[PDB]
Amino acid sequence: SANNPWTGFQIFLSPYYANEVAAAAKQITDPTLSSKAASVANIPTFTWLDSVAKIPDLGTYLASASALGKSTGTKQLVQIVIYDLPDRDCAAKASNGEFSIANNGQANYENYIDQIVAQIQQFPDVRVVAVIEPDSLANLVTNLNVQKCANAKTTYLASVNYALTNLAKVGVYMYMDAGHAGWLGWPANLSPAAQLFTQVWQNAGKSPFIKGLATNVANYNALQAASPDPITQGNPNYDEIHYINALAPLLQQAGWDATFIVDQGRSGVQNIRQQWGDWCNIKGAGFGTRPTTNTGSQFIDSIVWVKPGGESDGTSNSSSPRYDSTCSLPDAAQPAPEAGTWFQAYFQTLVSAANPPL
Ligand SMILES: CO[C@@H]1O[C@H](CO)[C@@H](O[C@@H]2O[C@H](CO)[C@@H](S[C@@H]3O[C@H](CO)[C@@H](O[C@@H]4O[C@H](CO)[C@@H](O)[C@H](O)[C@H]4O)[C@H](O)[C@H]3O)[C@H](O)[C@H]2O)[C@H](O)[C@H]1O
Repeated sequence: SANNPWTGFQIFLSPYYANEVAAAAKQITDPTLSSKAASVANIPTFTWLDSVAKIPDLGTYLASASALGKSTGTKQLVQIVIYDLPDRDCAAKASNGEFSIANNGQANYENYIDQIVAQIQQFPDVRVVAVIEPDSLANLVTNLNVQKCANAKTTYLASVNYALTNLAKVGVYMYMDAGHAGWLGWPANLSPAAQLFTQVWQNAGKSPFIKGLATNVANYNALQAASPDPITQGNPNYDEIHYINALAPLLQQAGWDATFIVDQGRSGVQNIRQQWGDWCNIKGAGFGTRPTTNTGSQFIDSIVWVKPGGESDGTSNSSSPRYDSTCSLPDAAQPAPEAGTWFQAYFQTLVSAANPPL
């Protein structure tokens, strides 16, 4: 649409991912692949606020971006993921979310949002783009038969509402997570999804800062596939562009001219999954299209890298209290370390298999 949050801004590069990548490139023995790997630190990624412990880091990133913009004559943009719902990941076998509905989860989550808002408030010269709660609202479309999700529904809705309402007060541009083509892009899921996202947008006051939806976050789908991945049989929306082309008009009819961002950080290699639902450390993934507003679609503001490729999706150690057995499937790279920790072998393949090449 008229106002693309990225136009005219320089994206602040994550220092944490930069540290991980430089350390990783040092361990890659081939010199040429090593320099390819090091250049990944110059590719903008999203910073995940997956716990309250990450909020002080948000503060430093905002302050660093502010000073960088003044130093270089630019306007800076910081990319964040809001990811700390109580009873997080309600349909999963394991979750690493620190908050529970049973232990004041709503109030704890509000305080998490309040601390984030208090940081952002202090740096009005820095633009912020936030992905709102991956693996949350999409469960309320398809997974209400999961008892943990059914019992979490009112909390997910209330907490996402609190995030939208209060981050809007400090001008954050917001994209609600909306799964991917193999989750909500099934034609039969489109209208239920549109009805839910519209109701959430309405509850938060239809703020213009609620720009739309984020798709393929931490997943592996093509934006535009050469041919349908065999995992997609039965779904005519076999890539993200088909999904977005089908969902966007439904939102527009509800009065919400929604735009989209699409994760492609691990989409360089297609046809690597046995089943579409397999999401953990999928073996053979490559870095995909680098972030750009040259998206090829009226509905898509930016291709983005939301999930930082190289950080594990989960351990394959079945004795871990955080073990999700999805991470032991035949198409999951193994052995894999705990979620969020660096997975060096996986990063090296992401670099080697990058498409386009690095
Ligand atoms: C239809 O069923 C659903 O399918 C979707 C896939 O379409 C499943 O979603 C997957 O859910 C997993 C959780 O159950 C998460 S793993 C999750 O990843 C995040 C992102 O890495 C981890 O957290 C933070 O990441 C930061 C950056 O890496 C780190 O700084 C921090 O340390 C990490 O904690 C988190 O710990 C992991 O648990 C998948 O991303 C998602 O695809 C869904 O489960 C099905 O129900």
